[PDB]
Amino acid sequence: MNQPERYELIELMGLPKVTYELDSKSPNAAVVTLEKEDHTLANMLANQLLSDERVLFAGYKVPHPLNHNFILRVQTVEDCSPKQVIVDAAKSLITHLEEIKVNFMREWELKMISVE
Amino acid sequence: GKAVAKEDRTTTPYMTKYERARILGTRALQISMNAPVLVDLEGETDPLQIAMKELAQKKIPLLVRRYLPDGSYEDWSVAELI
Amino acid sequence: QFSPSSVPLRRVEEVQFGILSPEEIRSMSVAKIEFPETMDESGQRPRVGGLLDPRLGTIDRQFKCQTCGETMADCPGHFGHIELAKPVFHIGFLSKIKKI
Amino acid sequence: DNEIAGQPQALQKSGRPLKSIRARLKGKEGRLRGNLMGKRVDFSARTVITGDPNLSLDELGVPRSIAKTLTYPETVTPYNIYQLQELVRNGPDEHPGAKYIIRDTGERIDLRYHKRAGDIPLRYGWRVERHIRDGDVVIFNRQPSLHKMSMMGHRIRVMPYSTFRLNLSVTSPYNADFDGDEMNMHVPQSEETRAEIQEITMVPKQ
Amino acid sequence: TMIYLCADCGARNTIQAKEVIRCRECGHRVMYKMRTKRMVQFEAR
Amino acid sequence: QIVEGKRIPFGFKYRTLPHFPKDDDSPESRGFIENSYLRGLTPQEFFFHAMA
Amino acid sequence: LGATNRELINNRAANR
Amino acid sequence: HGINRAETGALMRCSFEETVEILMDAAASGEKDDCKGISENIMLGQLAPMG
Amino acid sequence: MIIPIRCFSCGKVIGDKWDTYLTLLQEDNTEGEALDKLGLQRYCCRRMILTHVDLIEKLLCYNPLS
Amino acid sequence: ETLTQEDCWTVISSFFEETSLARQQLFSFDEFVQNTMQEIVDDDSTLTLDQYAQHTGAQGDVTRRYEINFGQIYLSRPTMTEADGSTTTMFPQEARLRNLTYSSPLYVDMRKKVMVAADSNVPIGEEEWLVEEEDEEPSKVFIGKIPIMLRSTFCILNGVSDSELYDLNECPYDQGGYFIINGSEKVIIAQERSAANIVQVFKKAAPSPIAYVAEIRSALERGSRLISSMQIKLMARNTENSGQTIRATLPYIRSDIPIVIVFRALGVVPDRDILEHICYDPNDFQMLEMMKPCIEEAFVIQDKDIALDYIGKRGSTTGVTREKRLRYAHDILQKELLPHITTMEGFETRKAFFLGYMIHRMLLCALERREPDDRDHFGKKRLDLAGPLLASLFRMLFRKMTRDVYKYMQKCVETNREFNLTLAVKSNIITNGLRYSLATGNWGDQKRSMVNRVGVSQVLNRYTFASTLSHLRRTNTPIGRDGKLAKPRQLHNTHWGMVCPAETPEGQACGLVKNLSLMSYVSVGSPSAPIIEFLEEWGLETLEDYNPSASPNATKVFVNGVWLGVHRDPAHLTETLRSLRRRLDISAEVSIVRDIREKELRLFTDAGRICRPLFIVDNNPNSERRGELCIRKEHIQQLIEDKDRYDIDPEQRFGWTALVSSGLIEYLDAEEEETVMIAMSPEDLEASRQMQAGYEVKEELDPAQRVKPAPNPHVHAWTHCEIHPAMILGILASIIPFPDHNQSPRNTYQSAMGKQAMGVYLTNYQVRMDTMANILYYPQKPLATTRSMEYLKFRELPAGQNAIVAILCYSGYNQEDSIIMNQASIDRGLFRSIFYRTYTDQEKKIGMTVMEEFERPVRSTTLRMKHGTYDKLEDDGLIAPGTRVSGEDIIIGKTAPIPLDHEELGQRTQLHAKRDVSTPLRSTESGIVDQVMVTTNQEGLKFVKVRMRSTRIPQIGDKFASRHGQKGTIGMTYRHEDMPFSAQGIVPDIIINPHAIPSRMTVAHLVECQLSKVSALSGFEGDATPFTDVTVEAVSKLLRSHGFQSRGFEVMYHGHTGRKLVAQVFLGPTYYQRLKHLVDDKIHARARGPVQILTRQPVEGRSRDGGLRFGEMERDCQISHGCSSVLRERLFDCSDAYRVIVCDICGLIAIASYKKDSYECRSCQNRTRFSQVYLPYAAKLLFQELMSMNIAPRLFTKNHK
Amino acid sequence: RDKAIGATVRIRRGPMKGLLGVIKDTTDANARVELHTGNKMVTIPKENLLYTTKTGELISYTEFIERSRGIR
RNA sequence: AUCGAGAGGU
Repeated sequence: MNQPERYELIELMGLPKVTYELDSKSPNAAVVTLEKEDHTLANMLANQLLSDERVLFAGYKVPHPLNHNFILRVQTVEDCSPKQVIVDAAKSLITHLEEIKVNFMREWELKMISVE
Repeated sequence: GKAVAKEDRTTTPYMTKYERARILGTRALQISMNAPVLVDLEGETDPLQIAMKELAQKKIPLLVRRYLPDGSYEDWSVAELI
Repeated sequence: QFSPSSVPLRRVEEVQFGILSPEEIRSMSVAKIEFPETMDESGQRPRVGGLLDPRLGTIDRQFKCQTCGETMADCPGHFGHIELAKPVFHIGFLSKIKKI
Repeated sequence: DNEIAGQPQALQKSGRPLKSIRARLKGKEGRLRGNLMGKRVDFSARTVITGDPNLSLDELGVPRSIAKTLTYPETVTPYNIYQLQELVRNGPDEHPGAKYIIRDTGERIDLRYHKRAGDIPLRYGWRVERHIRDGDVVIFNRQPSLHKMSMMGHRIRVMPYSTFRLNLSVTSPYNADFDGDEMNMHVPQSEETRAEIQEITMVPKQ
Repeated sequence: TMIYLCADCGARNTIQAKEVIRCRECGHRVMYKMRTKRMVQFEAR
Repeated sequence: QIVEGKRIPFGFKYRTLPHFPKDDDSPESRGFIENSYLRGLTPQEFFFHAMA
Repeated sequence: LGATNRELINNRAANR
Repeated sequence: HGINRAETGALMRCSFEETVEILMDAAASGEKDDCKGISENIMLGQLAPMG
Repeated sequence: MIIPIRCFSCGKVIGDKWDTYLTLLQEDNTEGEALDKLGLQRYCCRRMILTHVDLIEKLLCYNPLS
Repeated sequence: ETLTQEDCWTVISSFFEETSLARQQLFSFDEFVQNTMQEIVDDDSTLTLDQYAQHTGAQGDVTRRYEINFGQIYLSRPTMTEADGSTTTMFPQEARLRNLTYSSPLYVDMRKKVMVAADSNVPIGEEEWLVEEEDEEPSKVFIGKIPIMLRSTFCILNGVSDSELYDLNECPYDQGGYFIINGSEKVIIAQERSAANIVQVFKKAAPSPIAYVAEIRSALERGSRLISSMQIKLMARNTENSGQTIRATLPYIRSDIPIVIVFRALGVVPDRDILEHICYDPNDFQMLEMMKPCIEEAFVIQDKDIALDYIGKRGSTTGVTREKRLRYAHDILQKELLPHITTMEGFETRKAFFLGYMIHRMLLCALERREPDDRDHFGKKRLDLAGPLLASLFRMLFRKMTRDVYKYMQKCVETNREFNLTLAVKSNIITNGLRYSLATGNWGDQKRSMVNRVGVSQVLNRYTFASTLSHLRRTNTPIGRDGKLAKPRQLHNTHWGMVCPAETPEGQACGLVKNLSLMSYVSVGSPSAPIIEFLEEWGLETLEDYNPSASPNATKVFVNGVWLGVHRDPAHLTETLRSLRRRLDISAEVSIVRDIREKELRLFTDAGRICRPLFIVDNNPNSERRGELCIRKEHIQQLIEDKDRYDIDPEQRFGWTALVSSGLIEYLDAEEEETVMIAMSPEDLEASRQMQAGYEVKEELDPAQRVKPAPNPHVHAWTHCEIHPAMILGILASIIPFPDHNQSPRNTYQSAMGKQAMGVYLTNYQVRMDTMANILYYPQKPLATTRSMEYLKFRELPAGQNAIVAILCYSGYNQEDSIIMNQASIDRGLFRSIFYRTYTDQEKKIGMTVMEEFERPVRSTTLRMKHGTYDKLEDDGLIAPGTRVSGEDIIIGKTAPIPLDHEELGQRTQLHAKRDVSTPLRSTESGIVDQVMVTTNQEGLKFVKVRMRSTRIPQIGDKFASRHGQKGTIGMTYRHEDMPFSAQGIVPDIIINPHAIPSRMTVAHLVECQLSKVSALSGFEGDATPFTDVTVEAVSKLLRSHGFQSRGFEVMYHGHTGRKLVAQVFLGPTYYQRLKHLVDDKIHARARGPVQILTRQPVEGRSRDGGLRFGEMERDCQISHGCSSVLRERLFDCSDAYRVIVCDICGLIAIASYKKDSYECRSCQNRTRFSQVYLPYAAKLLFQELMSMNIAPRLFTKNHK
Repeated sequence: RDKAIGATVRIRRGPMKGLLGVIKDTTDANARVELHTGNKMVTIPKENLLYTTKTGELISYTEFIERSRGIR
């Protein structure tokens, strides 16, 4: 009776998909809230960010399992912005996944040809 | 019941926790019923928070009539209580 | 909250226990109770002087008590009295009566 | 008195002893132990308890349905008239909303059965029974209540699902665990009671 | 008017106003109502 | 295994179960479980532990 | 008795 | 035996195990209750004079 | 009742193997061997064929008709 | 040539093939119906009325005698007669549906007779009766209807095959053993009591004036079965009296008679005779020394007549002549003293002998030579089953019916009206009495409800097949459930094999409510006459000729507590009796106990003795198989061969009975277990046998196995051996896997929780319109099973599922006994259930006018219509199957006419003539109308039952439990991607906290998980039977053979990060149970709503929108907090706030009119001085209740100093 | 007395589009609707519901008012 | 609705 509708895991209900705020407590630090997103995006995004030298801090948390969203705090060096490093990491991940895709498809075609 | 003089008062000069709870509740109840607020409001909407901020500035216009076991009593201002 | 009353609201500071005197019971009563019946021959109303005398209070949300004219939510219920044929012992007081 | 020793009981026509006045006044279920020193109370919920590691020590997680049922009678003043108007607009079925409006004369407007509930301007001195919302103060307890620490104050967090969720470290004062225990929640209905719960009874103060 | 099913036969019996509930091929005094005509929709989750 | 502060009582005549002889004060007869929960209780030990 | 019970069960329609 | 022997208010004592007997004794003696206890004020619905 | 369509844990479709499982059992195959021949490698997927009880068949015996 | 555990389970399988789990109920009821009813009828067969000739002065006065003889009873099969008068055979399912008692009518042959006194001048009682008129043949007369126990020999389902059970809508798994009363199933709970005809000596505790008491509860074998009880009290030493006096408390005597006086009343006047009766050894001086004081006390009476006068003066009647007193004393001494010994003339010698025996026993306990008796020894207690109880009830009801018939005779004779046999009997007596006792459980007459026993009949528990099996085998000890007497509650030593050690409820009824073990047999009783005849012919010396002095070393022989005589060679007698019973020449229920220290040979044949079967060890001196079981391997092979063979006659196969009749199995009760030596298993017998043959009995022992104590060298011969220890458990304790690896309260907790597990309770739940039913979608049989499950049929109708459980700390949402459930597993149907509820309604009627109609009520005519929806009702006032309802939606539309004379304020327009009495759905429930059954009731009025179904999916807050007392609620659900996984991708269904394991020491849970993993991998079923050689080491080797870590650990990866957890997880399948405790069934919130009419406080109950109790302890907690306003709000503003006006002069509530604002006190003539008091309504009610007792509680608002 | 209450309806637009139900209650703006599945209970704007007629047709809200007015 | 009985929960 008090169940939430499962579509609430995928529907924004008017919420913004991405929220970006500047962390005032720390310099060059920002908090990015992603709604209806979970560890799938957050884990890889934070790992890619930490592959970057301009990123001093990169962490994420899911405040409650009963809310589908996650917060990502990123702090960069003075010469760069958190938004730019986040975008660069996202673009790099997109490219990486693209090679994963292309090489998987090529190997699958080769293997199927071998089957025949 | 005889009122004790201000100089003769022997009870504690501090606000007791029960006195603090009663004072905050009474002032909040009076505020909720449109009692004039004796402190500047920064947009607070809860009467209890308004009463708390009045207390911090000792702006609650209330007394405590502490009764001694024999029936004599002492009136303490919420402002003068520590 | 309750319906308005002009009588001032006061705190009870004293519960004085006692025994109701026969004169107190007779005077404080609003209806003398004589008939064992509750309902009447007509049935549309209880027996006047039975055990549901309208002067004795209202338990029907419909009507208003004759004694006070108030609804069932404001009538506290009034007391009748039975005139016994001859006095009987109060079982609660039997030991005290014996001692006296 | 129908429990006289050495006398025959005044039986019922169904072969049962009559309920004498002494029996009405006597016992745990009598007036003075079942109706005066103890009572059934309004504005109280009860349900199973589960654990929430993400709750604050002083927070109680309350189901949405219970939050919709229980209400707090907040008085309308110049300081809350706008938010109270918004809550009245939301209605008894949308949380956070409101269920009743109490006028100056005492008449009780039911917002469900009032055809145009949302279009009622509020006037100072009225009251709005608004759904209990996040951060409200409630008494929370388990039975048996063996000591003071079995009734403590908590701040509400209205949240899905039907269990009362509470911090793990608060189980010990309640002697509670999540194998089936049920706990009770009482909603204070006045500013004085709220002040007392918040200033004396709250979990951190305990 | 109302059709019921003989709890033994399952046969359609058209009982009328104030008639003994009995089965006319099976004498059974227990019958069941028939599925409503309203729309019945269930989500498969 | 201790029942009312004492070893398993002689509920039969001078024995705890019909599986021992009369007047057996040995540890096994009176409710001493030398097994562990991992290893398992024998039926007599199971009954004595149930009594406790 | 078993045979009688069988007879009574099977013919409950006829014996009714 | 000990609690009800105490010279407390009638209502406070009748709230413990001897209700009708204690009330009958209080009535018989014409007893008077100060309403200074907790049980009495709670029964009468007044703010208890304690705490 | 009736064999579930998918496994509770693995989500593998088992509702199309109950008849095959029974037929394998009829051919002098142990339950383990039969489950192996059905390609049920995860013990979570195996438990549901192993421990299924077919109450549908018993519920079908109370047919109002013959 | 040694018996194996497989052979033991073949023997147990044969036992359960020939024995049903409801066998005790069924056999007790069969005994009552077949035999006991006829005996009850015979014991009051004749009714005689003597019409003497009143001296009216008219010639023709002749005395007459009228006689009615009750003959044989005939019980037909259950039938129903309808409103139209048609009579048909009734079937159990139709009875359940239409709310009919499933009872069979009973007829009795009555014959009438009229005789004329030969001469009317003869003194009363001496008239010679001449046969005047006699009925040529008897009249078969219907006297009542006896409820018939289901599946009993008189039920329509007896001897009926499975296919015909389906045709009747009956579950083949149902075992019967209950009654259908007004549609509801009722089971009779066995009632425990202390045995009759046994002498028990009890030491009274100081400072009681009595030191010891010997009590016998004497009962006639069949003559009302228990009337008289006697006591023999020894009085405590007093500083005034140097000796202790023995006084006999007898029925109908107001004082305790000194024992010597009652001896003299029996004719044993000389002191030497009395002390020969009591002190069988003249040389023993302590006994005689203790008897001397009572002789001193009783010298004033030296003759039988004076003793009888002394007894009579102390009778209940005072102011009577000496002759009548002496007659009364002799009548008491003959009839009301030890009636079980005898009640006929000339038997004072035997009663004196038994009284001396009782005194000797009591003084043996007073000399501290023997220990007092144990009131809780199980061999001294009897279980009354449905048979004996229904027998007592029927005896009472038949006596009442015969009293009615006699009153009819008297009334007809007085008015000279013709006497008709059919009109004489009020058949409603027996029918209504049996129906009422079985329906309410109040056991006895309707008019003695308080004095009657209660709870003898309980609604059968249809929550799970195992719960029903348990309920059919439940015993209740009627001890005070509030008095704290731990001894009756404790598990006694003698409970071994008779009662389940584990299954007992927690709480007040802990230890008092018990459950029979699997193989425990309760005796139904057999005649004692054949046994007495065999004793007499084999050399029993009667008690009349017995002289203790001549034979002091001879052994007393008892039968059913009656000292029949003395035997000189009791060993040979006992062997002969045991041999006869081992051939079934004697009934197998007969207890043959030879007490060697007490020189007794007690025989028992009565009903209520719990027995259990045991192997017999060959002990014959010349046998070649000393110390080996009588049952060979050949007999086991015969059991296997005859199990399948169906061409053989059903009654001539080799099965359980063939083992008992062949002398290979023996039933022993607790009394007889005291004289036998029982090996715990055939391997123990063998080990003892080599130990006794000189072999060292030594070998290399698997270190993982249980360690057994070395064979006792002090035991040279075993008399019996147990078939299997696992048989000491009950229905539910037999479902636990490895119960011997758990801490015992965990076994008890599982035995309690297995009743509440959701499963399929009966296969025919579809056609059953039960009030409540919970069904599991996809029940699975456990992977780890006990061999006892085959007989409990848990695999056929299981009540749980095998969930993949990981013991892990994952996110901390499974702490304090919570669990995390996979949400994907829930979505796929894990632990999903169906909830069925049924609402019953029917047409009422009074007089000749029907005042109820199933109709769709209309606003325009029906007054006081509910607020629910009437739009879902059909034209016949009902709701069709398949429709959707919620909350307060009306599912049955019913209206009742209003009298035309009623005028309700004009709200009842001229059109308004009826009132709505419809049936709304429960406010807290919603669902789909599953079914709507329509029929007619016994009275020919319309009768409807509406069954709703509602699917329940597991959610947060729902109770689940393992089979090891590990209960929890769901705290959180995670989806497939978010849960830890293995390298195969196995995701657990449930995650439980590690912290649940250590303190509780439920090692059986871990062993179960490992074994279930092994069985799921290999496909072989896992044997979790207790007391087997299945070790954790062997299971570990099996698990390692499948490529898994031997102890059940698995490397798991984190779902959130895919990282490999630092700790390895214990992951595997475990059998979990969905419990009937669902959070939505419990969630309740009240703001405001209904109040009680009298106190005006929130009503009780979730279902009725009631408030929660703010009790005494909560008030104390808020007092210690110091929150005065919190208490004022909770107890005044939120419960029963009320206002009154009090008079300031007299302090009494005044007459207040707030409309006119006028207040008055007529007593004081006060109209100006008043006060307004806010108080609870309960306080004003209390004050008015006091004023009703002339107590004036006066409220003064100003200090009247 | 609203004419919508008791009327079978399907959800037109929103995440719960396509679900059947019956209007238990109705405010001026939203209708409280009893869905046939999962014992669900919702509040849906009247404009978001197709209404089922006697002939099996689905009509819009404004069409429902135009039908209820009875003008013709 | 009331009363009584019983089964359960922590």
